[PDB]
Amino acid sequence: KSPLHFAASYGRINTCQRLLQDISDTRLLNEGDLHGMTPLHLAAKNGHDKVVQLLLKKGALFLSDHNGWTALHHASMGGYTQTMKVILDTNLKCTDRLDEDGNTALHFAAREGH
Amino acid sequence: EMEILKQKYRLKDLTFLLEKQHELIKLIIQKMEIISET
Repeated sequence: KSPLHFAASYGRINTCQRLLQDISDTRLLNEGDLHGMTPLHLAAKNGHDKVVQLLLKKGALFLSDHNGWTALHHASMGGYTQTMKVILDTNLKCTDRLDEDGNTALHFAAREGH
Repeated sequence: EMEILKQKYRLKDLTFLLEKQHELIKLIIQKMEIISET
């Protein structure tokens, strides 16, 4: 629940390895925050790559939160190139998605000047 | 000109140090024994 959001939000790899050993449990990862943010977006925002790749190996399905932002969008704000390369090599269909107004991942990367 | 130039290099060194320190603190959270307040 909330501890999962906290731990995945700050790169606690060992705790993640511990508390998502339930393969049949799927709905908890696809949960939402008050803003609907999914752990993927949190780890992309807070500078962490191992956790997001571990969740991706589970098949995170690339959820989209409010304001239309996605995992690549949040990863862009912060210039963490490693998460970009580990999230782009899986699929090229995750670059042209669009947020609530029309900005893409490139828009935000240019905005933050990385 | 050379004084502003010196200030620019000192500020570049300061921001490099602060970036390293921020990465270090992120290292601090990513391995923590958060149990009492977990």
